Amino acid sequence: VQPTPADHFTFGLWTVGWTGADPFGVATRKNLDPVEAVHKLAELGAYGITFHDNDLIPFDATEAEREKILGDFNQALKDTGLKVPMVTTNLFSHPVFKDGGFTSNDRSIRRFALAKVLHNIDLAAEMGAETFVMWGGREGSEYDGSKDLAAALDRMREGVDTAAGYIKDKGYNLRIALEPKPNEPRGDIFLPTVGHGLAFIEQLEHGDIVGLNPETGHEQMAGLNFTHGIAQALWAEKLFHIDLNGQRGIKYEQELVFGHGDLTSAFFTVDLLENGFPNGGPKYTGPRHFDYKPSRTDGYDGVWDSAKANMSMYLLLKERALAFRADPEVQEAMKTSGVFELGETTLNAGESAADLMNDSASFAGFDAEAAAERNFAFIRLNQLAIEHLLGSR
Amino acid sequence: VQPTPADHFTFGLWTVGWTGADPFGVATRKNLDPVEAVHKLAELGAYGITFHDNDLIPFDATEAEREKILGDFNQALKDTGLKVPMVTTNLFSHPVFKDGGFTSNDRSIRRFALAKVLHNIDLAAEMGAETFVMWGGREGSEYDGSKDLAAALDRMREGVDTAAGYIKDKGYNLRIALEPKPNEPRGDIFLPTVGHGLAFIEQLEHGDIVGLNPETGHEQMAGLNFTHGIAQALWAEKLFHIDLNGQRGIKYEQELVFGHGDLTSAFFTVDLLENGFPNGGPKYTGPRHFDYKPSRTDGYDGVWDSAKANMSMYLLLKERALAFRADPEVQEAMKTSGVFELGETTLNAGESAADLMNDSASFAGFDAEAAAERNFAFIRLNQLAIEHLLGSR
Amino acid sequence: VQPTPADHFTFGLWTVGWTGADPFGVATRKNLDPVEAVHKLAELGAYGITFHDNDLIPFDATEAEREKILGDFNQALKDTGLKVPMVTTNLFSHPVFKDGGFTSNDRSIRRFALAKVLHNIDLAAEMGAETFVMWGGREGSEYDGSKDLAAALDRMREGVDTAAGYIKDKGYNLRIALEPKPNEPRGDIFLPTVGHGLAFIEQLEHGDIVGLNPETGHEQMAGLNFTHGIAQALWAEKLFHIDLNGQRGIKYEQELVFGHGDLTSAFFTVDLLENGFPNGGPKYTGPRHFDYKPSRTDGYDGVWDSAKANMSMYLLLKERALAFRADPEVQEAMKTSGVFELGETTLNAGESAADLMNDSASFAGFDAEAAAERNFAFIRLNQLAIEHLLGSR
Amino acid sequence: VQPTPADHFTFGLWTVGWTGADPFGVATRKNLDPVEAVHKLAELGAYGITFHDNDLIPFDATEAEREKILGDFNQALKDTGLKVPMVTTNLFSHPVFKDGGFTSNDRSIRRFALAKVLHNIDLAAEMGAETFVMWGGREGSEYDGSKDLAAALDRMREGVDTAAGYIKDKGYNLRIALEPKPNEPRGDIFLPTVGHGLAFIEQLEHGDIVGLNPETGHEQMAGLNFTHGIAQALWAEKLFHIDLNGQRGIKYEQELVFGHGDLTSAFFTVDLLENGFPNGGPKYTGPRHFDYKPSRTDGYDGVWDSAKANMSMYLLLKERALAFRADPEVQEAMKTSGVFELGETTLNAGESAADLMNDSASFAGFDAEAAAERNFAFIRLNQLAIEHLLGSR
Ligand SMILES: OC[C@@H](O)[C@H](O)[C@@H](O)CO
Ligand SMILES: OC[C@@H](O)[C@H](O)[C@@H](O)CO
Ligand SMILES: OC[C@H](O)C(O)[C@@H](O)CO
Ligand SMILES: OC[C@H](O)C(O)[C@@H](O)CO
Ligand SMILES: [Al+3]
Ligand SMILES: [Al+3]
Ligand SMILES: [Al+3]
Ligand SMILES: [Al+3]
Ligand SMILES: [Al+3]
Ligand SMILES: [Al+3]
Ligand SMILES: [Al+3]
Ligand SMILES: [Al+3]
Repeated sequence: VQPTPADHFTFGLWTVGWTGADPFGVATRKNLDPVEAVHKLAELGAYGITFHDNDLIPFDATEAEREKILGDFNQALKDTGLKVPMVTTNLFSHPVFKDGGFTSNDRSIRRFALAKVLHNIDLAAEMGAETFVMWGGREGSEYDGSKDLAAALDRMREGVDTAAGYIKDKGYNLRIALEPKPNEPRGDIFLPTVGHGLAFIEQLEHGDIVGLNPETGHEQMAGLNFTHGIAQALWAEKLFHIDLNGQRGIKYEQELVFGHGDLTSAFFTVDLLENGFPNGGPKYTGPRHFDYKPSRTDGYDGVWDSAKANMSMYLLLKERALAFRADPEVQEAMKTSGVFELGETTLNAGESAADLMNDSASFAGFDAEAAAERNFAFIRLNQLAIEHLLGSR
Repeated sequence: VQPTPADHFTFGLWTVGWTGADPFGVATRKNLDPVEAVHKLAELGAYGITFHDNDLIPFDATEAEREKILGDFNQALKDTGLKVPMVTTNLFSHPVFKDGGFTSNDRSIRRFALAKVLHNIDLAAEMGAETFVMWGGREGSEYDGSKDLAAALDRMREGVDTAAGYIKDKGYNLRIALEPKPNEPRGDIFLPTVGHGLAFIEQLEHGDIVGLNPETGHEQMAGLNFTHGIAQALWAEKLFHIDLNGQRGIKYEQELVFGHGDLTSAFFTVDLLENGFPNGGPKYTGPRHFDYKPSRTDGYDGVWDSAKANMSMYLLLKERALAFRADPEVQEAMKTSGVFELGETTLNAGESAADLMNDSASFAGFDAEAAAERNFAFIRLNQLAIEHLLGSR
Repeated sequence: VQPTPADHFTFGLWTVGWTGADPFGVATRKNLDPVEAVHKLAELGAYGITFHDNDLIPFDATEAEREKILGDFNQALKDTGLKVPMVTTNLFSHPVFKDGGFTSNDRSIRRFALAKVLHNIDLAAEMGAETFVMWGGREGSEYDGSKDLAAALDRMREGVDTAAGYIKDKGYNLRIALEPKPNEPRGDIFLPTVGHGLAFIEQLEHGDIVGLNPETGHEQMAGLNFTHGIAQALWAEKLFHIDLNGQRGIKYEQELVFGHGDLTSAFFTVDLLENGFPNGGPKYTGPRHFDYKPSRTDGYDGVWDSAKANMSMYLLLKERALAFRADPEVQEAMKTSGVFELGETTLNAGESAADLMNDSASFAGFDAEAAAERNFAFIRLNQLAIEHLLGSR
Repeated sequence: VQPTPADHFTFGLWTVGWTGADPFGVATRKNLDPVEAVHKLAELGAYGITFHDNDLIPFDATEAEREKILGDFNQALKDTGLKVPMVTTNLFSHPVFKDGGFTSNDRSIRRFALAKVLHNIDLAAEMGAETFVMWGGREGSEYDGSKDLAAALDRMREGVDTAAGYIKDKGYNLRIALEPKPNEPRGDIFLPTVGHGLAFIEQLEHGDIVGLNPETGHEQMAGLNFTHGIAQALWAEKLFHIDLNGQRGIKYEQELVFGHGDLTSAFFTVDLLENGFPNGGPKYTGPRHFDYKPSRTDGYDGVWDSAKANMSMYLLLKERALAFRADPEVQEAMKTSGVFELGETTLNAGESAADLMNDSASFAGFDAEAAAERNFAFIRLNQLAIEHLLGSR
């Protein structure tokens, strides 16, 4: 399997650009030149690149520095043909953000964080980005009494709605995508999971242009099922973007290569992305963005290898997912388990609650005993799924 | 601390009625008479009782049996003065529900589960219940390919948005409240957490009368912060009911006495329930319902002791929560940490995104370095919180 | 892949015999005749069968009942040719064991539990079993103050170091193997993991004949790495037996089909079992025992399918594990990562601590900077591993 | 409660010296002068201080720098009167240790790591330390195939035994204490828990002087019960040292103030440390060492406050633990639950397995039914425990 930009694979400048500094150690790799990264990724078959405002332009950059960086970067893009489908703001690294940006207890910091975002929205617009991601890594708490939970959600809404209103006023072809995370760095991050993110969006005045940007590792740190999460986001029509990576359990965020964490889950995630829902429905058209980090034990060759690995893993899983669903045995297995039967409405055409209630066959004279004897055969269906993933059947 | 019905403490018939049967053993206690339970609870200071349709009337009960049970039960209620603030349906114990009720792949089972619910709504109405809870214990899967995730959410919506319409047509003073859980008896249960529940509610046609019924142990099984969860539910004005209990980690549902799991979390949960939000806002008025199980190692005396314990724990935590907030030192500590400052809007009165952007003091000439030096003193605030909980002040 | 008794696959009578009763529901299947089970398993290609004393002979069985059961069972074994490599006692189902067997606070219960075990040792001897497993499911606590932790470990030692002495005195060709578990049905079970089990064994007087019987799902419920666990058990030469199954996260014991939980982990577990250690060392010769439960949603066909699935999964993973190591590219990748280099002793032949200390090249004049530049290429090695698992090479 | 050196509270130079740099951000505080730290801690009531070799002397320090640092430090110690009960080596921060020290696949790195340790042993000896801690943070893997698990345990044993042999040859009054940790930084760290540590110690040639140094947060990251862990370590007589801190769940290591994580667990941990075991047994005499980090949101005042908090928390919990056990009601509650009964040997004086087997009253004619009716009253005992912790009874 050889990737092409058609596949729409994208990488964050910070993924391959990660030098290795972690909680208990220093960087293990030298810095990666943004122009070099753009050229290497292009060479690898990537479709686009993403970045935080500060991945490209340093926090303390002067106008001449900002100008030369952007200049070089834009020339690199024009040469390679790489796209910039998504941009995001860094509201977590600088010490000023120690208590968050949008929900920092300090008001001047909140104003600064929002202004930083508004400016980044202009850059994204110039970059031609289609999605503006927001990952509130610092919005949370270690202690329960450090925040007025209601106020926090208000300040969060204020920032997001202000940003969204700005996009609307400027007429930018942009959409904001929130990225939930349970914990880390924060002990408890606000809007910890996909569901909390979706619900929050319903309280926004400009919710029409705000969606989600779920992450495999993020939902898994909460012990939840990622495929199920994105499925609900797709169902709600809020799956604006997606971050793919690997996580091996409820622990610190590993951000491994996609498919290097929960393999079977990864297989089913791609199945959903590529095949959509069995009884029909919407499909995700956005970019297949990888948000991982090359393990600090490896050198630059390993870095480029991990970039390839992400795309290979996806392409391999994809083949198996398509063959999986194409298998006639899988089709009959699906029928037997009632997969398509679930697609049938419970109530009959034009039937009301009262009608159902007074339908003896459905309740009073219903044989729940015989009904309970149905063999759903869910285990066999799963065995066929796994065999396809292994490349047996 | 001695509880009174004024406190509005309620218990499920199934809590104290649990005989001890678990996954690896049989029941360790005898059959708790529902009339005896009503009398004992009344005696203990409880305000009301709750139950699954089958806790009271057996699945295979004949009309004469149903009539004598309800008759005795109603007389018990009239004597004791106990209220029945909430009722719920049992869509998990009978083998027919092995693949769920509302989202069972089998259509006839879905119809039966819904009819069972519609009938239970009439009973709740007669019982004078105010809330109708729904815990989709069996709605989920062990394998990812067993369900069409979109269809499942459709069938789920159909059921609720079937039930809710019925309530409206009948003119019942009832509100549906969903009881989210990450997993068990299922591997992955649909709408695993508060957030997923809130978001789901936004896709309903009759969402105006559907809310949540969060549980301490349920959110904790996902490793999430319960206080934060209910806070978001309160903020969204969807906190219709609440199940209080104890959970000691991410494992099977222990359903311990409230305060017997995460103590500090429990303290802050009550703080929120009693004190509400620091900068003002809504407060929970519903019943303080305990949904636990007396450990199978204990006999009936232990059962009645655990019932008392729940109320004692709450009343003890309550005193400490009130004293906590009443402490002048805690007030100044809250000021220093910026708890009230968070209650201030980021933007100024009538200020726009553009104004903020072009405010040099807020961005261009902003001193993020000096700003970063603020000592939020979150640790000291937490120490004062804990000292109050310990009765040290 | 078609299994044969040569593979030495064994199943517990209770695995396929599980009727579906779980914490929140009743049994979904009928009574599996032990003779039928023996015949079906034989037919499936199983090498042997295992069982709890009560799986075969009921707790309240009379002599005539015991005699007819054993009689029929032995005839079934003689016909099929199935072996009984392992037997275990049921010290968890009966209400008398609500607070454990060996560590129950009640002394008469401890004596009864031990006597029950001593008798079961005679049966195992007659069955020709080689391993006597012990899963202290009820040995633990929900509350910290319920037990004197030192005394508990003493009573635990007394029981084993009572049983082991008995085996020795009788001259039985048996070895005890402990089945560690973090929790359930208990909140906290004594000797929660492989390590605690191994350490405990070192305090026993008859530790020479006591080992471990690790379980995939058990170690995973603690979030630990199973392959790493058995590796340490193998290293310590205490891997007497093994229970294989699937677990999808830190939650209740799912006991899924082997390979139906953490797929990549399963692959590496088999790799270790079949290939052993790269630089040489001991290998596990015992039976490949499956300790799972056919999901309650499925009927008897599903039951027999799950039995096949376990063996298929193992055989499929096995092929991929052998091919994995046989791959020349994998061999060079292993060399580059230093897999064999780790097999080299740190100190030189006859070198002492003092010599090392005063070796400038190793410390004083050591270039830790250049040394830090080594590309271990651990990511690429993992990619090759996964590609083999997927049947991509 | 006001702490004094009599209490034997110790802090690591790196605890209060932590500037705030974490995975997703930079340091938030200025550097703490080691001499200032020694003076402040003395002032606070601390008994001693601990440090990694590099906390005090930088990796790239020249002889003159090393000499002036140690000189100033020793004068500070002599002035304040602070002791240095424990010293440890830093085998995780420098990039050379990216794949571990003792178990690094690279042999020259293993030799360097061991030499670094041997030299640190001399320093500890000069510092008058009594315990030499070893926390193998980098010894592990992200991928299963990166290491030969047997070889890894061999290299680990080689380093520890070489170090221990050195101590013996030099005649140093030192004892090595291993510090297990599940994961982080490493995805999977070797000897992840107390049990694995204890078991490993039994394979060592110089195990007589090697013990454990458990950490609250470390065992909790594995979801295990800390009190139970140290209890087994005490029982095995391997509790050489202890690291106290707070952890709120299975996630990244928070290293909060002791008592700021799991409160009830903390209470029972101190209960064990202070009260020992109910039926008698050994007690921990070592230092009460705090290994935490002042939250990066706080300034230096917060730092000093957190130092006080640790000692206050312990002293507060201590009072409640003593009063708890002193309470006559608690004594009778303990009797009823059988806490002291567990201290009774199962077998009678001079009784054998055979005697027990043939004791009808203990098996054949044993009434397991009546026996099963005992009310252990474990819930009430826990309620009394919690009430003491809250300061009610
Ligand atoms: O976890 C079990 C659930 O909480 C139920 O008992 C609900 O209270 C109502 O169905
Ligand atoms: O988790 C349940 C345990 O694994 C048992 O079933 C053992 O196999 C033997 O008692
Ligand atoms: O700005 C958010 C980025 O996409 C990531 O670095 C986060 O997901 C970290 O988890
Ligand atoms: O050298 C080990 C120290 O005691 C700590 O910093 C570790 O526990 C980190 O978890
Ligand atoms: Al991301
Ligand atoms: Al991320
Ligand atoms: Al409930
Ligand atoms: Al519940
Ligand atoms: Al088992
Ligand atoms: Al098991
Ligand atoms: Al430490
Ligand atoms: Al630590």
